[PDB]
Amino acid sequence: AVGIGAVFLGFLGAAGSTMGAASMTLTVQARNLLSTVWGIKQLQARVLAVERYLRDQQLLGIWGCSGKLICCTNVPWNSSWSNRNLSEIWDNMTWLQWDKEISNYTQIIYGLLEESQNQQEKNEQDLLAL
Amino acid sequence: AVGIGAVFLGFLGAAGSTMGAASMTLTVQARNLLSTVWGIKQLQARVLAVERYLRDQQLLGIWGCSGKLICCTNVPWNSSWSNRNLSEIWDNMTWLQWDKEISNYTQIIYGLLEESQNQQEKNEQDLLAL
Amino acid sequence: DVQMTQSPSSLSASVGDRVSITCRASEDITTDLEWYQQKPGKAPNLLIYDVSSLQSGVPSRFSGSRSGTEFTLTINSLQPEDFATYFCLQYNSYPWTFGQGTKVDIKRTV
Amino acid sequence: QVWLRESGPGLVKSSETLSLTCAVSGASVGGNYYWNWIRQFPGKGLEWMGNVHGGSGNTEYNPSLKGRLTISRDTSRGHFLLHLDSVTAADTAVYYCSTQYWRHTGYDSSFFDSWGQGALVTVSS
Amino acid sequence: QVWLRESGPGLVKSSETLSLTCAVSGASVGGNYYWNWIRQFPGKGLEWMGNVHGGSGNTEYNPSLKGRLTISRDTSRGHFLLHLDSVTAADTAVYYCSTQYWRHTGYDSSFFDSWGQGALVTVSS
Amino acid sequence: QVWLRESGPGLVKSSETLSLTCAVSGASVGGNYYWNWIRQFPGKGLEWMGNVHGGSGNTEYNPSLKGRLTISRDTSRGHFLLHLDSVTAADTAVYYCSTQYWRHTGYDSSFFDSWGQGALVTVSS
Amino acid sequence: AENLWVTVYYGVPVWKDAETTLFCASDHNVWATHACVPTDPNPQEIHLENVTEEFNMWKNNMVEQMHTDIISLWDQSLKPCVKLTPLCVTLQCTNVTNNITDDMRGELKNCSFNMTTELRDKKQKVYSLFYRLDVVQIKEYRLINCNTSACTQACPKVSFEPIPIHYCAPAGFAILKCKDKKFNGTGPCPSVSTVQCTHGIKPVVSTQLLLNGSLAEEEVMIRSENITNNAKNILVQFNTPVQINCTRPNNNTRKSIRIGPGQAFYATGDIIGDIRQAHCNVSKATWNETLGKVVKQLRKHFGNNTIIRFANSSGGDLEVTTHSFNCGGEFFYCNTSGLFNSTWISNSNDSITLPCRIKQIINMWQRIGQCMYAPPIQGVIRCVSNITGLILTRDGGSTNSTTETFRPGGGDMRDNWRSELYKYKVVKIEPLGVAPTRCKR
Amino acid sequence: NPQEIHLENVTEEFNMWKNNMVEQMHTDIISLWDQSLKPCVKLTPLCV
Ligand SMILES: *[C@@H]1O[C@H](CO)[C@@H](O[C@@H]2O[C@H](CO)[C@@H](O[C@@H]3O[C@H](CO)[C@@H](O)[C@H](O[C@H]4O[C@H](CO)[C@@H](O)[C@H](O)[C@@H]4O[C@H]4O[C@H](CO)[C@@H](O)[C@H](O)[C@@H]4O)[C@@H]3O)[C@H](O)[C@H]2NC(C)=O)[C@H](O)[C@H]1NC(C)=O
Ligand SMILES: *[C@@H]1O[C@H](CO)[C@@H](O[C@@H]2O[C@H](CO)[C@@H](O)[C@H](O)[C@H]2NC(C)=O)[C@H](O)[C@H]1NC(C)=O
Ligand SMILES: *[C@@H]1O[C@H](CO)[C@@H](O[C@@H]2O[C@H](CO)[C@@H](O)[C@H](O)[C@H]2NC(C)=O)[C@H](O)[C@H]1NC(C)=O
Ligand SMILES: *[C@@H]1O[C@H](CO)[C@@H](O[C@@H]2O[C@H](CO)[C@@H](O)[C@H](O)[C@H]2NC(C)=O)[C@H](O)[C@H]1NC(C)=O
Ligand SMILES: *[C@@H]1O[C@H](CO)[C@@H](O[C@@H]2O[C@H](CO)[C@@H](O)[C@H](O)[C@H]2NC(C)=O)[C@H](O)[C@H]1NC(C)=O
Ligand SMILES: *[C@@H]1O[C@H](CO)[C@@H](O[C@@H]2O[C@H](CO)[C@@H](O)[C@H](O)[C@H]2NC(C)=O)[C@H](O)[C@H]1NC(C)=O
Ligand SMILES: *[C@@H]1O[C@H](CO)[C@@H](O[C@@H]2O[C@H](CO)[C@@H](O)[C@H](O)[C@H]2NC(C)=O)[C@H](O)[C@H]1NC(C)=O
Ligand SMILES: *[C@@H]1O[C@H](CO)[C@@H](O[C@@H]2O[C@H](CO)[C@@H](O)[C@H](O)[C@H]2NC(C)=O)[C@H](O)[C@H]1NC(C)=O
Ligand SMILES: *[C@@H]1O[C@H](CO)[C@@H](O[C@@H]2O[C@H](CO)[C@@H](O)[C@H](O)[C@H]2NC(C)=O)[C@H](O)[C@H]1NC(C)=O
Ligand SMILES: *[C@@H]1O[C@H](CO)[C@@H](O)[C@H](O)[C@H]1NC(C)=O
Ligand SMILES: *[C@@H]1O[C@H](CO)[C@@H](O)[C@H](O)[C@H]1NC(C)=O
Ligand SMILES: *[C@@H]1O[C@H](CO)[C@@H](O)[C@H](O)[C@H]1NC(C)=O
Ligand SMILES: *[C@@H]1O[C@H](CO)[C@@H](O)[C@H](O)[C@H]1NC(C)=O
Ligand SMILES: *[C@@H]1O[C@H](CO)[C@@H](O)[C@H](O)[C@H]1NC(C)=O
Ligand SMILES: *[C@@H]1O[C@H](CO)[C@@H](O)[C@H](O)[C@H]1NC(C)=O
Ligand SMILES: *[C@@H]1O[C@H](CO)[C@@H](O)[C@H](O)[C@H]1NC(C)=O
Repeated sequence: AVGIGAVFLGFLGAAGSTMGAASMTLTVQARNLLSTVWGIKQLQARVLAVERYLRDQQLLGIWGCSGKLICCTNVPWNSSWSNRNLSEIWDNMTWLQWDKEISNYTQIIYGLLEESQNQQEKNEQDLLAL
Repeated sequence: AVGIGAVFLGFLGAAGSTMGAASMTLTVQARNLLSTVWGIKQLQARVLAVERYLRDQQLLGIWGCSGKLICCTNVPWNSSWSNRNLSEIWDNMTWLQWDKEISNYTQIIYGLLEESQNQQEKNEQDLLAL
Repeated sequence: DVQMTQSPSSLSASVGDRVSITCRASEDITTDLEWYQQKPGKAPNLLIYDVSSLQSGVPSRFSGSRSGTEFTLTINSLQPEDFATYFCLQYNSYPWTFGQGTKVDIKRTV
Repeated sequence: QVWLRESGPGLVKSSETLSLTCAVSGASVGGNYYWNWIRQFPGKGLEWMGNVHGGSGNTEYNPSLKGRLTISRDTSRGHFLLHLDSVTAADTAVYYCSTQYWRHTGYDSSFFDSWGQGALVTVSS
Repeated sequence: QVWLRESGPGLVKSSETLSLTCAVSGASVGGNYYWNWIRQFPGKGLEWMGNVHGGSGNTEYNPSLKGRLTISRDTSRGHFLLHLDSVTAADTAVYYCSTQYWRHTGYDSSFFDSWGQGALVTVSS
Repeated sequence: QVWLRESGPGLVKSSETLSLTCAVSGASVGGNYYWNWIRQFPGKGLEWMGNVHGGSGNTEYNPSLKGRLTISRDTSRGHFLLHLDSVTAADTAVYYCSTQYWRHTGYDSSFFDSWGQGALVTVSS
Repeated sequence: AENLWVTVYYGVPVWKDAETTLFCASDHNVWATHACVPTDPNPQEIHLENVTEEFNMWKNNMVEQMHTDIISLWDQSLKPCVKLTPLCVTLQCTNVTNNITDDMRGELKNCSFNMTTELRDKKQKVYSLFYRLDVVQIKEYRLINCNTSACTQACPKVSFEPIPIHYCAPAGFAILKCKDKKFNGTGPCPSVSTVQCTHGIKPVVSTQLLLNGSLAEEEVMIRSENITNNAKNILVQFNTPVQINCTRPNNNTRKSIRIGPGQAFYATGDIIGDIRQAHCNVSKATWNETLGKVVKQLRKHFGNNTIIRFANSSGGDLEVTTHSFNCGGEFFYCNTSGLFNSTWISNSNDSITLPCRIKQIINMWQRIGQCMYAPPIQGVIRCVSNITGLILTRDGGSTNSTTETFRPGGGDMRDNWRSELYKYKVVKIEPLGVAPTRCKR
Repeated sequence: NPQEIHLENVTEEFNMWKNNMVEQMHTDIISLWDQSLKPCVKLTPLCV
């Protein structure tokens, strides 16, 4: 039960594994995100697929994590959002459960990330001014 | 026949020059890639042009060369793919001939690049953990 | 530490005979048990995993069975290449523990 | 297929530190793999010594070898090292590095096992 | 238009190393250009000393001046340097830095040639 | 709401340099804010000392305190510091750090003013 | 102590329920496969292990999309076809009484009338054969649909044969399929997989019986949104099919009448030989065994000591009262009265014959003001099909009695799609995630 | 002022009998011809 390796190469194969194990196959999920009665449906589907990828890339780039799959920042982890330890998160829980639990406090984190990135950019420009 | 300079500022002017000479005018090609019977054709053309550019940008960004026109990586050059020397490639061949010669072994390099970039990101996160 | 107890310590069988070797555990381990084969001067080779699941390339003559806390490796038709030392490995809980080993010898005319 | 090769000194004086290396080819040390160090004493059964997880880095050691056994990884060089302090004459044995893992290739699933040829280590002054 | 200006010491003692600097304005040294160094002796014909390619960096030298002539580039400062070791009295001459190149602008191709005013160098103790 | 807290030594010897700190909570020091340093002498009226702009960094000082008063910011630590050289017995006072600003949120604009509790500084040998 | 900080992960495997638009994929027809993308020869299915999903077949949005697409394709296919506006004229009809059996007495009418021609100042006198269900007395008769609307004649080159259709989701979406057998279409499903396109689904249109469908892999399956309520239909899926052989034995003849410039109307010329009714045959022992399995499964939900009654339909229109289908281009309505007639109490080569009628003016979907004229087919026609389920409804059900009566139902065709898309759902991926970690930028 | 860029030392492969632009031109010409005739009188009464 302990001491066994697991590796997944499918599209969503790691959906049932722990967060730590599932965090090693982000690229396979990253590839797929982009790619008369039927033609209009096809066109609408293509446009809808295009829009969300651009929105996600814009949100990623606003925080300074552009072109990165595992990007970590300066914003501290407020204890009010969660109270579990890293041992019981990355080796006991799954991404779906984590999202279900944390969906309440997403916009605050997004805004804090945006403000922190803007402040960091201003500080970097000030430093480079000298 | 030796000791003569050639500079091209056209769209595809450097198509007939050597790889080394042609590698100095990448931006001019980079600019153009984005930009009732006839309106639908125009709309489909616009959508296709957007889709291909987005696919190319995603593929470039997955390997870690995002926002770069020249970017070398950690992957070694397997001798099975080619055996010529740098003197006979960058000064004795054109990009079209090189693409015709190497088209058989394209996907393996892409997969190796993706895996190497993921490993590098994980190592960077581990280093920053300390 | 979960204790593996193998029986018999050594046995002699001829070609084509049926052989059975038992491994007992101090506590229940469910299914996380493996049967390994080791020839002289060679590293152990996996024969069976998950009690009764056969590794690819292992001949089907080998089989595994469970009864309570006891497990059994059965060779229906022994072959000349089946003479080796067999071990039971438990990995349900740490530490991994091996058996005492059972050696199968060749029975022939004096 | 994952290939494992053992290496290290053939002789270690008593009370010194035995250092062993196991190099992995065909797989990444930083992946979701468990690397196990086992030994076989002369004319006796096998004895699992320890193991390490490539990704998180957690190490699990046998209680008998606790306090003197260390297992570490190296992703850049793609190999994992083992250290055993205060080696005595009873520590002479053949050391092996192995790994077990499930491979879930989309529809299919398969259990894979890999061992190394092993390295003989003799402890004596 | 590419402008070239020569500079360097006006006098060099015998057996010393003559250093010359040609600065380029209106073009990038790192482009696909060939920069050539040519000396004309007093009251005699011209002599091509050497040249260098800005992009790859390959340098070509006259066989007579081989083993003592070294031509190098500098993209950051946008100029190229020339070194001549063991200068003797016969090396007194007027040095020029020049370039030739085809410019293929869309439909039209044109040959352009540029020379510098030149610098007089006298070798004597 | 912007919270301001003063800190610093309670006593400074004559002719020394008085250093004071004001820490800001709830707002960024690098924003478009004006931070003002004021003092109140014992049993007398107020007297504005100086101020600094968080963004550009320009500082404006009282003419009476010119040549001895300095005000600086710290965005990373999120606080601003004040220095007064050659402090004499007449400089004993209660120092305050304050800030006033307009906040135009969408349709509505409001005027906000914030003051600190203040720190008493006594100058004497 | 904790000193934890936020970290962003892109590509996280997380999905959420969503509604989108799926598109077609397939390997002259009304269900146009010309504008459908080709299907991959080897579709990829990724099994997910340790994934338990929530499924509900009675709130699936794919059924509504399929219904809308089917209706749209049906409407589109009929646009370039002849409009039978001149056909609304006074007909003079008589009875046909040659070589007719006793059960087809007065079921056909020989009607003569005046019709236009290519030249707009000339007229012709023509005659045809009509079914009694298509003419209403005004010795003078008229077509039933004349006082409602005029409708087009189906073009004789487009075929009504169903073709399999695969439904595929867009990029950024995924289709989850429940592989757990014995799953009744509602609740947790523990065995799940991800697929790119749905398997081939034939848009078969029928009532009171499901034909050419899919069979349960384990046993007879009974499904219902709320089995306690009598207003909800019960869907039965057989584990094995029951063969049914339907036939029209009349040797029909088709003749074209030119009613204008490049416009022809296909009338029934004459019948060669004997005149006999169409009919369907179904085996007896197989039907009895299937009904035994069905009542055995029903006893699980409706007690182990109740008495189960199978009876006739209540009443209404011919479409909802009879087993209506389309065989060989001809629209059959069969009287399924000999099947659901029995009572079960807790404790050889002959076959059942269902007599059927044929109709030519068709209101396919439950609409008003849009009919369709089916041109006649030449020669006898025969077809063989499977029966792989039933649509039932419980009559009464009050506590005053200890008996259960079930009768056939139908009407709405969404239930025909619901029996195929009961193990599918669509989700959208959410690759962005935030976690705590000991980083520091 | 259309822009044309000559390619030096470039030789291409050409085949007039397998050009796809001809089919596109034919289809567009037919489509335009059909479209232009939609809002015009229908001579149905003339068949007398
Ligand atoms: C359930 O599935 C089963 C099978 O899986 C279905 O039964 C099959 O039904 C099809 C369609 O009726 C049938 O195929 C026909 O066989 C006939 C006899 O061989 C053919 O004559 C017929 O072709 C004619 O019709 C086509 C259009 O459907 C035309 O394209 C074709 O050209 C033929 O038409 C010519 O001839 C007629 C008459 O002379 C003339 O008027 C035309 O102008 C034209 O000249 C089909 O190929 C299969 O044989 C059936 N399978 C079996 C085993 O019997 C069953 O229908 C399904 N159930 C439901 C409810 O749909
Ligand atoms: C339907 O009615 C028409 C017209 O009454 C019948 O056609 C006539 O048939 C008789 C007998 O063969 C002929 O003598 C006439 O010349 C036919 N009339 C025309 C205009 O052709 C037809 O036979 C009837 N069909 C049936 C099945 O009763
Ligand atoms: C087809 O049209 C003809 C001509 O209008 C019809 O014959 C007429 O019928 C009316 C009504 O009874 C009589 O008043 C005329 O005298 C008839 N004229 C002739 C020349 O016969 C004929 O009845 C129509 N056919 C049908 C089937 O309605
Ligand atoms: C299934 O149907 C039954 C029968 O209608 C539902 O029970 C009824 O619920 C309504 C709602 O208030 C009551 O007014 C009735 O008195 C109930 N009747 C009985 C016999 O209980 C039941 O709620 C339905 N199931 C679900 C999940 O909605
Ligand atoms: C349905 O079954 C009936 C029998 O109940 C069949 O009727 C027989 O059909 C054959 C045809 O080969 C004739 O030879 C017999 O004379 C018929 N017998 C009777 C009593 O009618 C009928 O053919 C079957 N039809 C189908 C489509 O299967
Ligand atoms: C429906 O028709 C099929 C064939 O059209 C029948 O299958 C035949 O069954 C008999 C058994 O009575 C066999 O002897 C024949 O060999 C079968 N024929 C074929 C082609 O397989 C089937 O029995 C019919 N079913 C009914 C209910 O009439
Ligand atoms: C189911 O069976 C009943 C009786 O067995 C049918 O009721 C008959 O309907 C016909 C048609 O109107 C009447 O002529 C008979 O008098 C009715 N019989 C009785 C006893 O009332 C009923 O029609 C059948 N169902 C269907 C859909 O046909
Ligand atoms: C469907 O079949 C049943 C069974 O034959 C029909 O019920 C019969 O109807 C006739 C009317 O002519 C009565 O004479 C019989 O007595 C009825 N049989 C029984 C057993 O009651 C029923 O009418 C048919 N459906 C329709 C719509 O006619
Ligand atoms: C009616 O059911 C039978 C049995 O379920 C079908 O026959 C099977 O057809 C599939 C076609 O993919 C074959 O792979 C099987 O081997 C067949 N089974 C047997 C026992 O032969 C038959 O196709 C169904 N009829 C229709 C029209 O779909
Ligand atoms: C399957 O998932 C459940 C819940 O996430 C977990 O408790 C269980 O350990 C998983 N199965 C295995 C074999 O780990
Ligand atoms: C035709 O036959 C039907 C049924 O026998 C009868 O009701 C009708 O009156 C007949 N019509 C005639 C003879 O015109
Ligand atoms: C057309 O006539 C039939 C029978 O006479 C009648 O039932 C129907 O209601 C009529 N249509 C309308 C729209 O009234
Ligand atoms: C069968 O349907 C009922 C509906 O209430 C549901 O509760 C039950 O879980 C379903 N069966 C299974 C095995 O999920
Ligand atoms: C129907 O009639 C035509 C014309 O006489 C004939 O060729 C055909 O064989 C008939 N059909 C049958 C099934 O005999
Ligand atoms: C219905 O079943 C009864 C026997 O219960 C039988 O007498 C009767 O004929 C059946 N009706 C039909 C239409 O088959
Ligand atoms: C023209 O191109 C050919 C090969 O494409 C090459 O061999 C030749 O050297 C080129 N001409 C010049 C002047 O470089």
